[PDB]
Amino acid sequence: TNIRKSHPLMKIVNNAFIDLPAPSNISSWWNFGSLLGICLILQILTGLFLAMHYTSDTTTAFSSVTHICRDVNYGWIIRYMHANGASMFFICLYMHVGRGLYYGSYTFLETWNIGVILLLTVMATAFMGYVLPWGQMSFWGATVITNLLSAIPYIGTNLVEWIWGGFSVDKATLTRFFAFHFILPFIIMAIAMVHLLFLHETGSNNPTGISSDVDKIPFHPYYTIKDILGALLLILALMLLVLFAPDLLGDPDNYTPANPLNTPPHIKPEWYFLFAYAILRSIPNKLGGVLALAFSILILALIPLLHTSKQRSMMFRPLSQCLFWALVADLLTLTWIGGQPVEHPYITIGQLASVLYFLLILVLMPTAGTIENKLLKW
Amino acid sequence: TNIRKSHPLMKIVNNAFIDLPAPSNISSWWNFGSLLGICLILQILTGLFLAMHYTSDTTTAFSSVTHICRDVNYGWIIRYMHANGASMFFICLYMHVGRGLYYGSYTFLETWNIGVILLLTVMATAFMGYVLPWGQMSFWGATVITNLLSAIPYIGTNLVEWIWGGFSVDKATLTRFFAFHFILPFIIMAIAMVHLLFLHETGSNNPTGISSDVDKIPFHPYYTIKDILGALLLILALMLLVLFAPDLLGDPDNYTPANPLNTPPHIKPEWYFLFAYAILRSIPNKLGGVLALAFSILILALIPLLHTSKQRSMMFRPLSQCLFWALVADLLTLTWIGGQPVEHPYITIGQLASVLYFLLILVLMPTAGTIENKLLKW
Amino acid sequence: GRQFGHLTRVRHVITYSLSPFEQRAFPHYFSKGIPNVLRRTRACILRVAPPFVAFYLVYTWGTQEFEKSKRKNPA
Amino acid sequence: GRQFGHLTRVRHVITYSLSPFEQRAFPHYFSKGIPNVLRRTRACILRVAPPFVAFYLVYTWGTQEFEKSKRKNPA
Amino acid sequence: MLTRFLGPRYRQLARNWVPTASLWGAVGAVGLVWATDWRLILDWVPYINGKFK
Amino acid sequence: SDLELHPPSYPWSHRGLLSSLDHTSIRRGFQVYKQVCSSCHSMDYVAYRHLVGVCYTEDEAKALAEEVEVQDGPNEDGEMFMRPGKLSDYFPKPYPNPEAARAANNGALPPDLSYIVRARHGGEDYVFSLLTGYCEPPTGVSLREGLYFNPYFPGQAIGMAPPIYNEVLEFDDGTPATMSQVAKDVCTFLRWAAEPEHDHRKRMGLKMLLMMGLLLPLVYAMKRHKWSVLKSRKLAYRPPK
Amino acid sequence: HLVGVCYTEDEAKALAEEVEVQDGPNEDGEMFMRPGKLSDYFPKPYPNPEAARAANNGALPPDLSYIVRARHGGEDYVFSLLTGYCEPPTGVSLRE
Amino acid sequence: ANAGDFGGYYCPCHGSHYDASGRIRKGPAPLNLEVPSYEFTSDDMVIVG
Amino acid sequence: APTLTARLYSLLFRRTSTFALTIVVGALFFERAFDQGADAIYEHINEGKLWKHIKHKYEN
Amino acid sequence: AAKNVVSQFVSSMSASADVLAMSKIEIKLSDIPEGKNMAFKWRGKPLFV
Ligand code: HEM
Ligand code: HEM
Ligand code: HEM
Ligand code: HEM
Ligand code: HEM
Ligand SMILES: C[C@@]1(c2ccc(F)cc2F)OC(=O)N(Nc2ccccc2)C1=O
Ligand SMILES: C[C@@]1(c2ccc(F)cc2F)OC(=O)N(Nc2ccccc2)C1=O
Repeated sequence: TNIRKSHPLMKIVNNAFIDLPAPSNISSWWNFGSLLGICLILQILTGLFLAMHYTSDTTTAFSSVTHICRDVNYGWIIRYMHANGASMFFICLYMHVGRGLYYGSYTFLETWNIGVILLLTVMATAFMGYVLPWGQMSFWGATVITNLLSAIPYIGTNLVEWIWGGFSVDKATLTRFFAFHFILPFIIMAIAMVHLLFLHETGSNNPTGISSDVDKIPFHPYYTIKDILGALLLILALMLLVLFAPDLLGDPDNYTPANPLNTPPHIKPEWYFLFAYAILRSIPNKLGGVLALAFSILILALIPLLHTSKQRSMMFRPLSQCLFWALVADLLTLTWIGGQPVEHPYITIGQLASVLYFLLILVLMPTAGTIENKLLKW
Repeated sequence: TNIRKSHPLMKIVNNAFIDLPAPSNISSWWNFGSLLGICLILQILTGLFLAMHYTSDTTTAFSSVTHICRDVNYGWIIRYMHANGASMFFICLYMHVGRGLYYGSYTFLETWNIGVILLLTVMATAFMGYVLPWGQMSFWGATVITNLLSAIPYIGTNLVEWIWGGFSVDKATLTRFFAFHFILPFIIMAIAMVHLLFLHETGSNNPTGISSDVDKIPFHPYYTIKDILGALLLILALMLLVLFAPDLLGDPDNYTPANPLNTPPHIKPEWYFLFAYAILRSIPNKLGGVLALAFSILILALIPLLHTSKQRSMMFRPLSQCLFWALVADLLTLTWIGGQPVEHPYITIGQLASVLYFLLILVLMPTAGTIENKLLKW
Repeated sequence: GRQFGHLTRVRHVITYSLSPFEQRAFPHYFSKGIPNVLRRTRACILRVAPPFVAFYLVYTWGTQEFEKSKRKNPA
Repeated sequence: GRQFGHLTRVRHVITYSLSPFEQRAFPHYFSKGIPNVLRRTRACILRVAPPFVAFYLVYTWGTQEFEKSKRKNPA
Repeated sequence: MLTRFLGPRYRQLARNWVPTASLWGAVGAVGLVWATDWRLILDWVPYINGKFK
Repeated sequence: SDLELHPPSYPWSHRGLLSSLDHTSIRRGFQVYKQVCSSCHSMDYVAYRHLVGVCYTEDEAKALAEEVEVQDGPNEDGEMFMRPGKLSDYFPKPYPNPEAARAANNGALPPDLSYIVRARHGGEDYVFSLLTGYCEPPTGVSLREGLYFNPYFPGQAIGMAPPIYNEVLEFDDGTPATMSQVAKDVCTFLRWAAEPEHDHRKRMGLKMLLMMGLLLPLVYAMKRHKWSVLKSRKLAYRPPK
Repeated sequence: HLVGVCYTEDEAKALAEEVEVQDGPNEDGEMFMRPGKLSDYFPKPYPNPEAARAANNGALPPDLSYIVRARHGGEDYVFSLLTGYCEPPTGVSLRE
Repeated sequence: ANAGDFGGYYCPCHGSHYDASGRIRKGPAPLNLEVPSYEFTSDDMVIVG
Repeated sequence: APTLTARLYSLLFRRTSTFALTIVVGALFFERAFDQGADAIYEHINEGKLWKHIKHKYEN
Repeated sequence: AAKNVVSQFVSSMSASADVLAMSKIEIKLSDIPEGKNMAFKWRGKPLFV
């Protein structure tokens, strides 16, 4: 007997990272899971080293962030690694979800449903962090998102004032958000372990959507070296952001300190929230808009029930492929409309893109799968 | 088949808390493990709710703690639950270690050796927390402990200045300590899971030190209800501290704000550090004292190698029983000397108690086990 | 991880048990209880108590001596 | 958790393999590589590209219209 | 596909669990009312009027 | 120097485990703070709104805040003006610096009085004994006379002159304002200033003990019920031959 | 901050020496004025935002530490603001 | 202040149009702008609260 | 002539549904009765609280 | 007991006594000319007169 095989701790590492039967044929698109794990540890390490210098009072929050970037030795790289790591996290999240959608990986019910929880948890995490440097976008972003809860009938006002600790976003709100932002990535790390546990019941899906029991390879050396290469490509893309374009994805209004009395004229999310923001403001009603926003993320939990095809993957499905790419391009359109003022062409096209998002998922893709079945005499 | 037995998540809960074969005969002294887990979650919950209001700047650290206790709704109970929970944590730690010592539970090498790591990690945790309210004892306690590292030959000064972030305990030190104090109980929680994993390889030891495979009972309902009763006794003892004597274990000098220019005349640890403090100042040398202090905790990792008896437990061993109780009373003596000035009777008796501590463990208890073997013709 | 059915070999042992609903939670609680605690105290006193008394004596001497050291009588 | 030896039943399949030390890491890398990527592009273009062009056209119209809406000519 | 659960056995199983489902509904409603100290319902409970003025 | 005397145990109306503060004695003791102590002592962590629950009405405490001028942050010129005084404002500060405190009091710093009970061993007993325990020095012992004799202060030489035999204060209920009684009221108040939660803490404390008196025997009876199966089990060994 | 960048250590000490600061107190409890060091920050024209508004007829001159990173265009915007002052066109009257 | 299609108030965020009473007329907002509790003791000074 | 424990079982404890319903109705009525008594015990012990506040109110 | 701890932890997140305090604002009315909306700081979040 090996030490690696039967040592109670090394057992777990063995069954996850060494001897794990993996599909021979998993692509590039399967790199994003390890990359999400890398993103989490990156956010943990840089974040701790930021927490060593950041203070969470309204009087000193902006100044302490400034102190990191001028005075703290290499505080600027750590700060920018963190800000751009958050963006990398969302890039990897979206590629990973999209892989799941296209390849029918959502048929792993429990694995998928935990991934949704993982998505809602990183979203809550990155929102609360962005508030922390107490810029203008920090404050009004805090204002807009927190007020989404006030649309809830009967209890809504009581709920928002409770999460404020007061009558607006204030002293009580920022300190709260620091504490919640510290705790939540450790909760994420635990839910990510539960995610990986559920996955190991089945192992991985593959590009073909056909069972790969006939052609499994050991995770090591193959996906250990493939994941290494993936990580070095993540490091390239992150470092390009930090060392050449550190403000590219940042809003310049966040370099002005928070003003509670005056909004910016524009007001826009970070790039990864722009589709959902477009969906919210498409509805000329308060409750309608937020319900649409919530439903735009929460729809992923319904994607298993709308599978209609006799094939798992979209690899052998040209109709579904066209409709999937139509969704991606609809999402690109929604990210465009998100980042623009509420004015003439942008309103009606924002409405049409919002309709089409829900039309593709709820109606059009489940009709394509049925037609494709009928076409194959199935 | 049951859901409880084969669901991949409920499996783990089943094998830990429901169907786990447990000794019929485990006493009161086996309650302290669950109680340590309760103590950890108590420290987590109250601590998060404190982190929601505490700020970590020198100008505002004392004031924010004051703000919790007057102004924040029920901030006083949360604050005092936390302070006294830390003491409860050390009471449970010491009962648990003492159980291990007496009953030969340290023969579980990996389980024990992780428990040592758990002890060093809660010690580091509770030190860094006590600094946080920035009282006089916070500051000078921070000063004394951090300076223990300066005794290390060649590298010692460079190491302490590195952990300060400066030439003394200052702005950089407090914020650091908040960040490290937040992260470490989540690390504790992970090491506590690894501790429990190693234990489940063997199951529990018992009072007799004899294998109990012949007489195992299911953990539920027996130790679920026994642990419930144990928890309610922990709640009684904690609430007695918070609601009737909240300052009993606190130093009054911590109610005066930190002064960097003037020490207190006395300077004493919290009760749970007083034995080690007595051991340090017993040695008229800088390096000698700290080495003695380090060795007073780290000796627990040598206790497995000094087992000499053919019986596991001290239950059938009257000589070892007398020497064990002599250790406990020596530790009581050391906690007394810890809390007193460096003056006439206290110095020489502090030296004698320090010698006896190391004499009992390294020499006297392993001689008793050998004599007891010879006495039983073994 | 250990499981029932896989622990050890036992032969020829009969266990008789009653339902908790058939029986007392506190059977002869004082009348059998306090004789038992008295017997337990006797069994352990000579091992437990003499270190703590030896602490108490060193405590009471040490406090008395230190108090009496912090006084003059000639100069 | 799945393990080798317990996956599935396979009969009558021969696999031939060479050592990595016996062989090229980049065998015919451009000469076979670029024909393959060209074949892959052809296979997928008609599915991938037409949504993004339809975004681009709505992008270029929408930006042009909005710019031209923010102008007068009589009052 | 959920035509599966339509038939006389499934109707009887609905009928058997309905007093239980409604009694659990009663547990939940009284539980939520108690835990939030809910105003609308608890003003109308003839003892437990410990607001008064 | 070196030698020490330790305070006796006075039987405060708030000493015993379920015993609240006398709030009439809180009321009188604030008046001692305002009249006597506030000219030299900061109380940085009590505001006028804190009194409203405790010893005054809402209208009374508004009127007491109205007695002092504050300084409010600026209008349009960028100015700093003085203000009639509100309820949100903290108790008023005698000095802008610690150094200004030292300059007035011949080198000695009068400490903040918000936490002074919890910041000294003995609590209120020490403060009472400091206030009522001023005497003549014994033979052998000369001071500066900038420093003053107190047997309860460590080192025996306190920089505080006796603030206490002075027979001050508007009294409303109108109890006699003796040195003993003025010290009794101030110490009762200074407990409250250190620990506003005192009364709630003990009400909760009773509620805990009463609940634990129910819950401990009941959980015990639950554990005894389940464990009955085992505690009354009989074994027999029946080997062949 | 200038010492690395555009001046010597001696030069930057001398430039700080040009201004008076205010240092926190000696034994009287006082606040005195001070010849100026290297640890001190660039000197503040105004005690408040409101004092800034009072001097500049209601308008607040913003802090200039982050103004490049706080405007779209960066330095290009600031350059164009500075070099791009002209006469108003017909139709457009100001306050002056 | 003094913006929109109603000559009262425009919220630039999602396109709320208020009149001179602070009443909602166009866009997503459910309610007229909040009237606080106020009284006039002089026609030189108003206390709001 | 059957017992009250027997009736409390038969009517209320047999179904886990009604058992839970008993506890929750039980907890609401208990919270009222326990708080009311525990206030009144604490009130009778003390008597220098805002027992005094007849002095200073109603003048307003 | 569970209701009481949970409520107390819940209440700790509510507006502290700190934050609930009365504020109130003096406004000079003759300093606001005809036509104009003036914006004052109150409670953290603006008052339009
Ligand atoms: C009013 C009756 C009053 C009280 C009460 C009081 C309290 C008091 C304490 C508890 C101390 C702390 C002693 C210690 O360090 O252990 C103390 C210290 C000083 N005070 Fe005082 N004080 C009262 C009022 C007055 C008044 C009116 C003055 C001015 C005559 C005064 C001054 C001082 C000074 C000076 C000290 C510092 C003493 C020192 O350490 O040398 N106080 N006060
Ligand atoms: C906290 C961020 C997440 C981490 C760390 C992560 C972790 C990973 C890992 C390591 C893999 C295995 C390798 C791979 O296929 O990529 C994976 C697979 C999977 N993930 Fe995630 N994941 C996260 C987010 C998500 C999200 C948001 C979803 C979608 C709602 C998702 C659903 C799945 C599914 C269905 C698979 C199976 C893929 C298949 O084999 O084809 N995960 N996860
Ligand atoms: C538990 C590990 C973490 C800690 C201790 C932490 C701590 C920090 C701190 C102190 C800040 C304020 C300083 C700053 O703005 O630069 C910050 C901001 C930020 N956090 Fe985290 N963080 C953690 C992980 C996370 C994760 C998982 C995400 C989600 C990807 C996240 C997203 C961000 C963002 C977007 C900001 C704002 C950055 C900016 O633009 O300045 N962080 N966090
Ligand atoms: C973070 C604090 C700790 C937690 C949460 C904890 C957890 C527990 C738990 C749940 C048990 C099983 C029940 C019981 O026997 O008590 C246990 C057993 C054990 N613990 Fe710990 N423990 C911790 C600290 C320690 C320490 C400091 C040591 C000694 C260096 C220790 C050594 C052991 C050993 C040897 C046992 C086996 C006991 C036996 O069966 O007789 N643990 N631990
Ligand atoms: C990750 C959960 C934890 C968080 C977020 C946390 C946070 C806090 C905060 C904010 C303070 C400063 C406020 C105060 O002094 O009252 C504090 C102090 C304290 N912490 Fe923790 N804590 C955690 C768990 C721990 C643990 C496991 C221990 C070790 C038993 C510990 C020991 C203490 C002590 C002794 C103090 C000083 C209390 C005092 O006397 O005021 N805490 N912690
Ligand atoms: C980073 C960000 C965000 C992250 C994740 C999320 F799910 C929602 C968010 F709004 O947090 C935030 O305040 N903004 N900014 C923003 C939000 C609403 C309106 C305008 C700006 C974000 O984009
Ligand atoms: C709470 C405490 C402590 C906790 C755990 C530990 F392992 C060591 C410590 F010093 O942290 C601290 O600063 N003191 N105080 C202290 C330390 C050294 C000298 C005098 C006081 C502690 O007792």
